[PDB]
Amino acid sequence: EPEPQMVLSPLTSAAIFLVVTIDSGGEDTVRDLLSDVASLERAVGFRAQPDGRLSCVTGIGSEAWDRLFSGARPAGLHPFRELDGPVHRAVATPGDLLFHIRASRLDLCFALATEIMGRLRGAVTPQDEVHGFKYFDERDMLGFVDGTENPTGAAARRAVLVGAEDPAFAGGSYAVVQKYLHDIDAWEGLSVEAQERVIGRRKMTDVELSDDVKPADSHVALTSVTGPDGSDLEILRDNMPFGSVGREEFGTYFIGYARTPEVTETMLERMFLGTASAPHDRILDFSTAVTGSLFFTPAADFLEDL
Ligand code: HEM
Ligand SMILES: [Mg+2]
Repeated sequence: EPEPQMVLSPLTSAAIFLVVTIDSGGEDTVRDLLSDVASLERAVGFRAQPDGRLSCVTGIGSEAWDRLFSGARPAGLHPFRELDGPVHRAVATPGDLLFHIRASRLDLCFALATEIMGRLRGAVTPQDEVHGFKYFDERDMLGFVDGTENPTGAAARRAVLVGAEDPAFAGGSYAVVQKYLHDIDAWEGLSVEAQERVIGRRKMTDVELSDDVKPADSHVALTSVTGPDGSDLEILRDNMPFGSVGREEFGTYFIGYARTPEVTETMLERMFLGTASAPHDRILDFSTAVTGSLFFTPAADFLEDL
């Protein structure tokens, strides 16, 4: 059986997202680190178990894949597709490697990030570093509970893990990241009932709005997608708040895992380009994407065998 990376993590209250590019000539150093990342995760995390819940998911971008590896590629691995809507744009920004580091405490994330970046010094250039923290009641920076409809258990494994459709890459996943900044001043100008019509759920109690009050351009309406065969197309999210009070920077770091980028990209198209019923996702009137990258997160045994 292929052993996946810790894509399906228990709930964690802290994250570091590290996105780097590989410098010309840095390939050999990167390949050595990829074969050691699971060993480093154990070295940093074991002595803080069982409450540390430290994990690192490592992702490789399309262009980086072709620099690092020869032979067969994951079937759906391509650069993030830029979406140029009438009003809103999803930008593509550079990123060769993703380290999605999660734990119950920021210090465990930081210790592992330090070991990884120590091994990659001189081989990579940092593009993005975000220290994420969840609100004590799973709220995001818009004050809504965030994670509620994530798939769990068997449903989550079926939604996120590559299987027989791409058998050489079984146990992998596709991660799409986007750093969003929120216009909190504009958002806080709305009544709670208007905010609820933007999201599609009740703010305090997190109960979904009935189908007869839920707007067509609400977030939950546009990211609810069914396949030709009537099944829900699901992704696994672990959205993390971040920011800087002095710079008035209030953000949501979006990460969505799926067994094919097609599911995440269908949701992004509905959000950014809209549908018959909806010009675009109302969440984007208060949320600006400033990064956008796609990564393949290989099976753990793929990284071990380099
Ligand atoms: C802009 C920052 C984002 C924020 C603050 C945000 C926030 C939320 C919130 C509050 C919910 C409702 C509760 C729940 O998690 O089930 C939700 C649901 C969801 N979001 Fe977003 N989200 C963002 C971006 C995205 C993006 C970019 C995608 C997909 C590409 C996405 C996909 C989903 C999905 C699939 C659901 C569950 C819908 C359902 O089936 O009920 N989100 N999000
Ligand atoms: Mg402002």
